[PDB]
Amino acid sequence: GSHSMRYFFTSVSRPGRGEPRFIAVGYVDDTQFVRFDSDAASQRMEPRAPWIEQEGPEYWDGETRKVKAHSQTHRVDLGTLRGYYNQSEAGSHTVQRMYGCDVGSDWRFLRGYHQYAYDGKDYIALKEDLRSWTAADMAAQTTKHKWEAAHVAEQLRAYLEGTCVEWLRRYLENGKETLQRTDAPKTHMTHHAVSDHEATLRCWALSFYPAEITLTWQRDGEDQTQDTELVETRPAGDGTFQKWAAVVVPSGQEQRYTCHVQHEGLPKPLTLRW
Amino acid sequence: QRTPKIQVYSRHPAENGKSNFLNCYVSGFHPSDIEVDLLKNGERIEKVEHSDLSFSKDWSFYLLYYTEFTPTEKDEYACRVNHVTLSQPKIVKWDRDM
Amino acid sequence: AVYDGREHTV
Repeated sequence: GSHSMRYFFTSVSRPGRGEPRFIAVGYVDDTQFVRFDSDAASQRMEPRAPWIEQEGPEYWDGETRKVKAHSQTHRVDLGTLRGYYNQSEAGSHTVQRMYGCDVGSDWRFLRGYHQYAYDGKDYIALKEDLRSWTAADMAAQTTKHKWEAAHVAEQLRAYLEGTCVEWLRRYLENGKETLQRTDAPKTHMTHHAVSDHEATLRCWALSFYPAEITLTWQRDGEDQTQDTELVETRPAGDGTFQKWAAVVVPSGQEQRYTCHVQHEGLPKPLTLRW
Repeated sequence: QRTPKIQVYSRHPAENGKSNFLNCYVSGFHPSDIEVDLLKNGERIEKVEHSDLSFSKDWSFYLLYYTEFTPTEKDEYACRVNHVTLSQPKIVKWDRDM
Repeated sequence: AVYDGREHTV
């Protein structure tokens, strides 16, 4: 299947005293593998998956230097943006940055992305071709002109189409035991009588990886969405995921209803019936 | 400002007297400052950990808060959340069938 | 590994 490497950076200004709170995380697919937290004593990029621990001292020194440099870019930007938007020095504000690369089943470059937000709204992002910018407002349009003059898109594209893919392929090979393993959902159905006349059927999917899944109810082989509920996909805490879908039915008619489960780890979709 | 969504659930299906993990998943909120407590019979549980802060496609944040626990027939569990969007803390009770 | 090029401010 396809794979991704994604980094997520958050800075929150502290106007009463000191430098912004800064948190960085890295993922391969739905697996976190590194973190940096400005409030931690180490002041180092830290491992969060066993397969990254084999990287030598030169890796941890370089990643620490670069993630600190990212935090100083955010600190300067929080001051600049306060000015662009004519805001007071009293309030706390937020910058968020996400970037990374996707590869196909062939492990070759498919697409890249680079996106920035101020106070939880779009500011500036690379377009799909990684050769131009989407600016949301006239502050971001001034940033777009500056980054055009400085050839920033070409510098990011070199990483996203090149370096980013080389590292993702290294991690997929080193972490094969887990990163290349699919965990199909463990499925079951439960029944709950509301009254003497109506019942709830709940279709469970447990301990699955990756997170992407589809649960659908049918009545007499036709999709049903009325009288249904479905929770958002949630983490188990052990690296796997959970979801459920439920339908309310007339007591005695349970056999008309089927739950359909689609997942990367299933060669064919599953059908459950009470 | 976006108010947190809250789910409270066990890692494994709940059986009385068998060791497990209690989860409070908070998502879809902005800004990122948040207070989350896990409660046993209304009292705050002390040894609670959380995931590293991350965010979704729409820029909203999410976190998992978790602790070891042993469910019983009588003991009640809940998650208590405070955020700038809430006029008082929100308490969601653990339902073992959800 | 993170972006390995030159950084730019808004």
